Amino acid sequence: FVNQHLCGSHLVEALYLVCGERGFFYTPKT
Amino acid sequence: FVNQHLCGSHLVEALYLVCGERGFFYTPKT
Amino acid sequence: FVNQHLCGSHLVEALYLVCGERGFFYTPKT
Amino acid sequence: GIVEQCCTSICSLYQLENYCN
Amino acid sequence: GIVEQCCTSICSLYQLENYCN
Amino acid sequence: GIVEQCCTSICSLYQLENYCN
Amino acid sequence: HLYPGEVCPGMDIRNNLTRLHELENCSVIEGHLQILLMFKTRPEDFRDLSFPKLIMITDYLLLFRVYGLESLKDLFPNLTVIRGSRLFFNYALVIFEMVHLKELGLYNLMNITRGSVRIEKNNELCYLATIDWSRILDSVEDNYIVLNKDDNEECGDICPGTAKGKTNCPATVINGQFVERCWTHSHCQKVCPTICKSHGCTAEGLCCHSECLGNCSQPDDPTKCVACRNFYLDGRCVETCPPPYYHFQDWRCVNFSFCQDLHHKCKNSRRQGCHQYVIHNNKCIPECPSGYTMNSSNLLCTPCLGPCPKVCHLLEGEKTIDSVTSAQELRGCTVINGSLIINIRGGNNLAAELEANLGLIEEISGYLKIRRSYALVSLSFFRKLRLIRGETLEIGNYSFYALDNQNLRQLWDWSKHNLTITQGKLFFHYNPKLCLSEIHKMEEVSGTKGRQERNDIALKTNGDQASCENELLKFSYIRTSFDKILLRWEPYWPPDFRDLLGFMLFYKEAPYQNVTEFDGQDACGSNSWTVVDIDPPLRSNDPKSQNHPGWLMRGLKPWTQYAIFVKTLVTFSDERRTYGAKSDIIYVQTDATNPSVPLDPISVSNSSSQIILKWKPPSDPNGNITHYLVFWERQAEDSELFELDYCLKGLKLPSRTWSPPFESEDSQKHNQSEYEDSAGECCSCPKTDSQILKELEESSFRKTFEDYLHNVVFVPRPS
Amino acid sequence: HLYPGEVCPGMDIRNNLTRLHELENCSVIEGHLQILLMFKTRPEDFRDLSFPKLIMITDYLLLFRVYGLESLKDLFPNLTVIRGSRLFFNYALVIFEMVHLKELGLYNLMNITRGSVRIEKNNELCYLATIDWSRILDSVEDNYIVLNKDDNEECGDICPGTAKGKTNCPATVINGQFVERCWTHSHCQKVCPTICKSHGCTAEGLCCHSECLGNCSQPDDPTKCVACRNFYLDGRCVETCPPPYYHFQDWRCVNFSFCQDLHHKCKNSRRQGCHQYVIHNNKCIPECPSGYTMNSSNLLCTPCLGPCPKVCHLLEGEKTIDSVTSAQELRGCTVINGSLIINIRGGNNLAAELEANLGLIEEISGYLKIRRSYALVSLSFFRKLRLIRGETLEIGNYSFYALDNQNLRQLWDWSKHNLTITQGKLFFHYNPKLCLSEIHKMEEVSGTKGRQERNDIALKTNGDQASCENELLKFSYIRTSFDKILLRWEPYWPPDFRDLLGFMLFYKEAPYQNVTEFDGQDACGSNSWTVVDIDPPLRSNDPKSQNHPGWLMRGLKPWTQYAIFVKTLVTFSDERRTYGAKSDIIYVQTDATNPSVPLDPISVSNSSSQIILKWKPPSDPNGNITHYLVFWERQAEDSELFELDYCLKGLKLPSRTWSPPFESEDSQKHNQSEYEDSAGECCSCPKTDSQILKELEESSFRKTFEDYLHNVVFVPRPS
Amino acid sequence: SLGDVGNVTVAVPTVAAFPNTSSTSVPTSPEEHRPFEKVVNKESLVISGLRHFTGYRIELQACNQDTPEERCSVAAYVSARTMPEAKADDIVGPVTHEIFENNVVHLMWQEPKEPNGLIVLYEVSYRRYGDEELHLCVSRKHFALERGCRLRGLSPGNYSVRIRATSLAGNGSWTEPTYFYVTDYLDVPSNIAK
Amino acid sequence: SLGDVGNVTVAVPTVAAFPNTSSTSVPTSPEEHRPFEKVVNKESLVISGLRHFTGYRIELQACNQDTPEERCSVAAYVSARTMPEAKADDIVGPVTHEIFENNVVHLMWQEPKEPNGLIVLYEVSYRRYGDEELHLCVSRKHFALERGCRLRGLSPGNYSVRIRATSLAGNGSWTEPTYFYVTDYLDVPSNIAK
Repeated sequence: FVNQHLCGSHLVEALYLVCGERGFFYTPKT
Repeated sequence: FVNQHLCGSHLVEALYLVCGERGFFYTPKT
Repeated sequence: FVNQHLCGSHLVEALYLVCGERGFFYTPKT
Repeated sequence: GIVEQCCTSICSLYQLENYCN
Repeated sequence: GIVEQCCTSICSLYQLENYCN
Repeated sequence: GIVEQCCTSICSLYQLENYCN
Repeated sequence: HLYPGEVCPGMDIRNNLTRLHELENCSVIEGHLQILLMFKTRPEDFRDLSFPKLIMITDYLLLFRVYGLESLKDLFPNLTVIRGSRLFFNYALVIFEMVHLKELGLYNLMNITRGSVRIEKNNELCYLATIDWSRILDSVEDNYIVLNKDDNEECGDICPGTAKGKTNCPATVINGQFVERCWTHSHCQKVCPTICKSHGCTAEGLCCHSECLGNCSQPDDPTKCVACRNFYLDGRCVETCPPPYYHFQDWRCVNFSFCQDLHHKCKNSRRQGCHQYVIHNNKCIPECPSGYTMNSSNLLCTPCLGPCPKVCHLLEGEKTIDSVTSAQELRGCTVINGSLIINIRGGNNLAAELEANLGLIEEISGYLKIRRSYALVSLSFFRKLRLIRGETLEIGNYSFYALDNQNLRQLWDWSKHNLTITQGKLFFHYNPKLCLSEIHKMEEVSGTKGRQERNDIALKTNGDQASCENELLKFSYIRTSFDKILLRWEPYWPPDFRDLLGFMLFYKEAPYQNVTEFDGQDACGSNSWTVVDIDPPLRSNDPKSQNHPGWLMRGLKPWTQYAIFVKTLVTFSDERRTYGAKSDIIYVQTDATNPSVPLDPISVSNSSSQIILKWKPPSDPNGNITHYLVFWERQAEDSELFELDYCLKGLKLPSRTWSPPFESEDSQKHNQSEYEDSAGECCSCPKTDSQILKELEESSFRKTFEDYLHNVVFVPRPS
Repeated sequence: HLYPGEVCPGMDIRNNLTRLHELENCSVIEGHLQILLMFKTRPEDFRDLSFPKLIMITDYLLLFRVYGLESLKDLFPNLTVIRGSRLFFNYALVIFEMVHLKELGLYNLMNITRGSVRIEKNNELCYLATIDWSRILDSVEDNYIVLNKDDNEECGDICPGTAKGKTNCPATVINGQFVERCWTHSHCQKVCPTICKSHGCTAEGLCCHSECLGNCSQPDDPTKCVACRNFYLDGRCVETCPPPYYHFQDWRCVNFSFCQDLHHKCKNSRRQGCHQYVIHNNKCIPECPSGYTMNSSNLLCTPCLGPCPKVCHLLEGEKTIDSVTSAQELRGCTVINGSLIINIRGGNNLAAELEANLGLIEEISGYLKIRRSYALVSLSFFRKLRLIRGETLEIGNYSFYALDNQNLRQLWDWSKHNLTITQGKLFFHYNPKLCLSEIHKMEEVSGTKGRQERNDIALKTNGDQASCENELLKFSYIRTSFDKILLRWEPYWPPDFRDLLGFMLFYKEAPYQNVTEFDGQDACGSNSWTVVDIDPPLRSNDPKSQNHPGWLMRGLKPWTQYAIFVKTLVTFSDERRTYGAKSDIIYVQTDATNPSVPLDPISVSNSSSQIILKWKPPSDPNGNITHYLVFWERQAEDSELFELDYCLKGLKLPSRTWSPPFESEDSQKHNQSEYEDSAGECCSCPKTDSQILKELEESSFRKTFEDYLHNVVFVPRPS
Repeated sequence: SLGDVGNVTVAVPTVAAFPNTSSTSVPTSPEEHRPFEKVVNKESLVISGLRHFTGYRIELQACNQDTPEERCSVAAYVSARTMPEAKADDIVGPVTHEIFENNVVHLMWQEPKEPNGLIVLYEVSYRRYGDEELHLCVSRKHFALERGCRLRGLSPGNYSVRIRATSLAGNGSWTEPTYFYVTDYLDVPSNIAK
Repeated sequence: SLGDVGNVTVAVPTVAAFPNTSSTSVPTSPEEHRPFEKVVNKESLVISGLRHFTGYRIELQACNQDTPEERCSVAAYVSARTMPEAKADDIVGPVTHEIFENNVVHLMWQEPKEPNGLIVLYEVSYRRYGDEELHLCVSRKHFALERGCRLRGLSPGNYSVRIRATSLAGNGSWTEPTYFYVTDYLDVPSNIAK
C-alpha cells in the first residue's frame, strides 16, 4: 500500500478504507 | 530476571524505567 | 578402549567375563 | 488473490482500485 | 495484569505500555 | 611381560585367561 | 409437519445491514452461510430480528470481522447440530476476529457431524473455555480456541455450577481438566448418559430411543424426533427409503423427479450445466464411482463391463491438495492430469480422510512434490499408485521431490507395491527416518538405477537417525550380570569381507517397548544417546574357537530396558546400493541390586510407636520388583550425642529435631524459579572438543605385530 | 686421517630383523647406531652379528623400544674409548623404553670423560654388578644403573678368572685389591686409571701425550695418538683449528666446503638434508635459532639486534602439522615457503599457542589442505596469515582444499585481517554452519577474478543454519541500569508483517574489544555465547508506530562490557533477499552502578594500627571509578560483643571475625520473597522442551490459515 | 537386628548383639536372625520394637531370592525420627522426688521406663549470699555422672531455680515462672517440674 | 553521632573526649566524609591512623559520581583483625583494684578506650580449691556494671594467677602461672609489669 508491499489484516483494513461502504463486489453469474 | 519471571519489589526498578516524563500514571502494586 | 578406571574390582570381572566356563581368579592379580 | 499483487512485487494503485466504486 | 503479566506470565513491555501509554 | 594394570595401561586375553583358576 | 419446510439456500452476508431478510421462517440452510465485514455497527443495529427458525446448517458457518452482535443468544438461539458433509478448513464453525462480545448463545447444541470448531482472535468474548464442544465433535484433537481473553489475562471463563433452568453444569473431564458444560455465564449445558447420548436425549430428564441422535420433540419417540441419526422423509427419521424416493446429500429422501429436474438445471444461473446428479443403489449422487458409468436411457448410474474410471480434468493450472477440504475436491477420481503437491502439516494423522478420498488414483501426471511435512507418518494413501505419465515435470528432472518429512519412517509394506517411471529422477534430502535399502528397492522397481544423479543428490544427508538394512544380525549368546552383560552376535560381514571396518553399538534408555530407532537426532536426555565401536578378535571366520564376535556393555543401570541395535561401519561403492547391516532392535535389561539409597528418604513419621515412610525409586531402578526387607542399625551411645550436649545457650544443632520440608508449595516454592542458591550450577558453561581418538589408538599396539609381519617383513627386498 | 679400514659414519636401523650383515669392513664408527621402531624384534636372530673390529667409538648410544636383543656382544670388540660427543638427555648412554637386553658388548671400555650412563626398563640384563664403577664414568653422581637382572640379585655373575678365556685381563684396583673386573659372561675390561683419564693410557707405555686420549701408538707425540681429545687433523693433533677449517666438538677440523657449499647446491635433488648448513657458536650447524640472522655472502649465521624472524626452507616443501607441538616444531619460522597441511587430531583449546606461532606464519606457498581444526572454531586468530601461493599444485590444480570438514563453523574475519589468493583456482565446499557471503568477501579482497570461480566454490548449500542477513540494525535508544536495561531499536519490519516472529538477542561477557561471531557446540544449554528470544512488536498504523521494538534485559553485571547484538527470527524459505537483519556487535558497558561489590576482601597489615586492604573485583575493573567508600569509624561497639561469651562456655568465639550484629545472611536459601531473581533459562532443556520447528510449524500454519481465509473473500473479478 | 555375625538364623531370642532384646524367634532361614518385613503393593511399612521419643536409621534392599526370606546380608541406609506423642514427652517415669526437710536432700528426677534420647530439661541455679552452691546440666552423660543434685539447708520455704520455657514438640513437664514456694508438692513447689 | 572530615586515610588524632585520643575511635555519623580513600587506579590502599588491633567492621564500597554526594555501592560486611600487639596487652592505661570487704581484690582495669584493642573478655581459669566465694571470669557486661573482676577465695601464701586479657591478642597481665604473694587474703599486686 504505502511501501508497495503490504501483507496482513492491515491490507484488508486499508482496502476497505479505500473503497468504503458498498465497495466490495462479486459475481454470482458464473 | 526476564528469563521466565520477575516477582518482587524489583518491578518498581523496572516500572519507572518504562514510562518516563510523559504524563505517566503507572500503577506500582506492592 | 576408553581409559576409565577399569582396575580394582572391575579386574575381577575382567578375569571372569572371559572365563567361568574355565573357573575364574577370585582376587586381584596386581 | 490480493496477496498475489500485494504480498509480492510492487502493489500500485491499479492493484488496489480494481473493485471500488 | 499489572502484577501478573510479567511475574505470573512471560514478560512483555506491550501490556506494560498501557499503564502510562 | 610383567604388566599388571590395564586401566591406565593395556592388556590382552593371553595375560588374563591363565589367571582363571 | 415436524421438520419445518421453506428451506433457504446459503448466501454471502457482506458489507451491509438488513440483509437477514432471507432468514425469515427458514428451517435449514442449503449452501454456505457467511457473515463478513460488519464494522462500526451497534448491538441494536443487528437485533432488529432473531432467527430461532434455523435448526441445522448443511455446511460451514462463517463469522469474520463483525463488531456488533455481542452474542448469538439473540439471532440464532435454538440450534441442535451442524452437518459436516462439506468442510472449510479442518472444521465448519469459523468465528474469527469478533469484537464487543461478552456472551455466546447457540442454546442446546448436540453434535457437530464432522470436523472441529474455531473461535480465535476474540479477546472480547469471555466464558468460552469450558463450553460443551468436545463430545459435540468427532475430532477430539485438532481443536483451535486460542488468543482468547483468559490466557491473555483479561477475564476468567466462569460458568454457574447450579442448574440454570432445565440445564445443568456437570463437571466433565476433558484431557484431565474439569469443564463446566455450558455456553456462557449464567447458563449451563446438560449432559446425558453415554448410552442415551449415543442416540441423543431430550432436555427433560428423559432419554431418547434409537433411530435418533439428538433431542426428540415428542419426547422418547423414535419416529418423530428432531435431529435424526439418518435420512428423513416428510418429517420422519428413516434408515433407508424404499423407492421411488432415493437419498440426496446423504441426509434427505427426495423424489426421482426432483433429482431429474436438478440434473436438468444448474445452480449457476444456467441450464443443462452444473449439479449433475444421477441415481445409485439408494442415493442421488453426482459423478458415479469407478466401475459404474452413466446411463442416458434413463439418466442413471449403471455397472459398466470392465473398468470405467473417471478422470478429473487438471491438465492446466496447479491445484494442490494441501487440506482436508482440498482432499474432498477430488472424490473418486482415478487420474490427476496435473501435478500433485502435499504440504499438510500438524494435526492427528488426517491421512485417514485421504484414505476416504485419495488412495484410489493410480496415475500421477507431471511431478509429485511432498514438501514440508512437519508431522506425517505411515504413508498408506498411495497404495494404488503404480503408474505415471510424466506429461510435464519440474526443473531438474526430479518428479519425486521429497523433502522435510521428519517422522515419515515408512513408505509401504512392499506387498506388490511398485511404480513405473516413464521419465524423471528421484530427489531425496533431509529424510532422517527414511531407509536406504528400501529407497534402493524403490529405485530398482522404477527404472531409476544408473540414471540417478551423483552430482546434485546424495543419500547420506538422510537416515541421520534411523534406517533399515536387509542385511541382519542375530544374538547368538548372552550372559547376564546386574551392571554389565556379555552379548555376542553373528559374525556376518558384507560380501566384501575385507571391507569390514567394525561394528557400532548404539544404546539409550528408550521409555517403553515398541519404539523405533531414534539415536542420531537426539543429543541430550529423552533418548540419551551413547555409541561405542566394536572390533572383537575375529575378523575372519576361519579360526574356530569358544569366543565368537561380541562385546560387553561398559556399565548400565540395574533392570533398565536399554534398546540395542547395531549398524556396521562399512565403505560404499560407486553407485550406492544396499550396504550395511544391523540386528533386531531389542529391549534388554540386566539383573539388580539395591545398595544405593532410594532417593528422597523423607522422614514422614506420624506415630511414636510406628514409623511412616515415603519411598521413591533410587537413581538406579535397582529392579522393578517391589519386594524389599526393612531392618535398622541402632544409633545408641553415638559420639554425636555426648559431644553435641545441648543443655545451655548457644546453638549445638540440637538433637532430635523433626521438620519435613514438603518441597511442593510449603517450602522451596515453585514460581517458575529453577535454580536454588544453595549451590548454583553453570548453564552457558565452557566447552572443549572431542578427545576419544587418543584412546583407541593405544589398543593398536596389541593388534599390529602380525600386520607388520605380513605387510613390512615379507616384502621382497635386495638385502 | 691415517687410519685403516672404512671410517664409517652412523645410520639408523628400523623395522627389520637384522641389517648388520652388510657391515664387513667398517672398523671405525664415527656416528651412533640408533635403534628405532623395533616393536616386534625377537631375540633369536641377534645371537650372531658382523663387525670386523673397532678402533674407537665417538658418539653417544641410545637404545629405544626393542623387544629382542638377547645378545649385542659381537658388534664392538677391541674397544679403546667411548664418549657421548652429542648428548641425548645429557647422558653418554641412554637405555630407555625398551625391554630384555640380556647381553651387550662394550667389554673393553677405557674411559668416558663426559657423560654418564642411564639404564631403564631392562627386565633381562646381567653382569652389571662386577664392573669398574668410578674408573669409567667422569660423573659418578649422574650414574643411573638400575632395573637389571643381575641388579635384582638373580643373575650369577659368571666371569673370567674362574673358567673363561684370556683377553688381556689386567687386575685393576678400585677397592684397594687388584680385582679381576669383567663386563659380561666371557669377557674382561681394560680400563685406564682415573689420574690421567684426560690424556689416555696405552699398553706400550705410560699415560699417552696430553693431546692423546684412550690409546696411542707412543707417548709424548700428538701424531702418534690414534684418538685425541684435542682437535685431530690429517694425522696430527692441535688445540684449535685453523680459520680455513671449522671446528667439530673439540675433536676434528673440517674444510668449510663440507658445511657451507655442501648443502647450498641442492634444493630438491639430494638425499642428505639441504638446510644451508652454517657456522655459529664456533661449530657447524644446519640452522641457528631465532635472533641470529644471515648477513655474509658465505651465509654464516651472525647475531642481529634482538629477536629476528626466520625464513625456513623445509625438506620437500611440505609439512603436515598434526598437533600444537607439530606447529611448535616450526616455531620461529615466520615465513614458510611450502604447504602447511593441518590434519590435527585431538587436543583441547591449546591452539592459543598457535595464535602465538601460526599468528606469525604468514605465507604458505604450497597447496593448502587444511582440516580437523577442532581447537579453533574460527580461523580469525592468526595475526599474520596473508599469502597463499600455488607453487605446488595438488590434484585438481587447486591451491586450497577444505572439503567435508567438521567441527568448524567460522573462518578468518576481514574486520581486522585480510588474505590474498594467487596461482589459479580454489575449491571450498561442504563446511556447514557458516554463512556464504563471507567467502564472497574473501573473493573480493583476494581480487584477480577469472581464477576465482563462482562454480568451484560453495554458493548452493552449507548455510541453512546461519542465515546471511544482508541488512543490519542498531540500538536507537538504550536506557540502562545496574542490570535492567531497556534497548529499543528501529521499527523496520520485512515486507510481510507476520513472517518476522521476534528477535534473537545474543550476548556474553567480553571485557576485551575484539570478538568474532560464532556459537559453541550444543548440549542443551551449554554454549560459549548466550542467546535468548524476544516477542515481536505490534502494528498500530500505516505510516509509523508509537511503540518502537523494545526489550528489557537483566542479569548483566554493572561496570562490565558485553559484546552484545541481535538477529531476526527469520522463517526459512528459498530466498534470503527478504530476511531481516542483525545488529553489529557492540561492546556495550553496563553503567557503573551501586551493586558493584568487590570480592576476596583480605585484611592484611604491616602493623597493628594499619590495615592494607586488598581485594579482587567480580566484574568491576574500576575504569569509571572515582573513589572508594570505606569504613573505619567505630561500628562494632555492639551490645552483642559486650554481653556474650562467658568463660563458662567452650572456646568458640576466640579465633573469629564474624559476630551476630554484623550478619546479613539470608533467612533461607530457598526462593521465598526476593531470591527469585536467580530465575533463569532452562538448563535441562535449552529454552523449551519442544525444539524450534514445532513452533515454526504453528507460526507458518497460522499464516497459511489467514491467507487461506483471505484468498476466498477477495478478487471479485479478474476485470 | 543381627543375632549372629554370620548368615544363618539361630532362634536365640536371648542374644541379639545388643544389651537389650528386640528380635523374636522365627522359623530358621538362610539369613541372619533379623526383623524381616515383607512388601506387597505398598511403599511404606512400620518398624515395631522401638523405644519412645527416639529416632533410628533404616535398612532397605531388594534381592532376587524369594523362596527363602532373602539371601542378601547387607542393605542401604536411610534415617527417620519418630513422631513424638503424649506418651514420652512427659516424664515416662513419675515426676516425684525424695522429700527431705532435714538439712539435706537428694534430688533425682526418675529415669525413663523406655530410654528416650532427649528429656525435657529444667535449669538448676540455686544461689544465695556467697555460700555452698549447686548447679546442674541435664544431659544423658551429665545426668548419669552428677546424679541429679544435693542441696543443704532444707525447710519449707522459697528456693531459687532458673526459669525458661521448653518447646520441642509440646512437652508434658516444664519449668514455671512463679516465685516458687514449698506448699508440700502439689506439682510445682518442691519439685519444679510439672 | 559525630560527623567527621577528610577523604583520605587519617593520621592526626580525633577528639574522643578522653585523655589519650586515637583516630577511628568514634561512633559513625550520617556525614559521608569518612576516613575512606579515593581511587589510586589500584586495588590496594595502605590505611593509617587506626588503633593497634582494634576490631573494625567495614563495608567495602566503590563509588562513582562524586559531585552530588558520595554515590557509592551496597555494603559487604567484613571484620578486620590484623597484627595483634599482645605486648601492648600489658598496659595502655594503668590498672588498679578495689579491695572489697569479702576477702577479694576486685581488679579494676582502666583504659582511655582500649587495652590493646576491643575488650571482649578476660579469660580466667581459677576455679580450684573446691567451692568458695562467688567467682566470675567476668564478661564485658559484668565488667561494665562492676568495672572489675571477681574470683574464688584466696588464702595467705602463694597463688598462681590465670587471668589474661583476651582482646583477641592475649598476654594481658599474664603469660605464665607466676605466683603472687597473697597477704591476709588480700593485697595481691597483680600485673607485675605484665
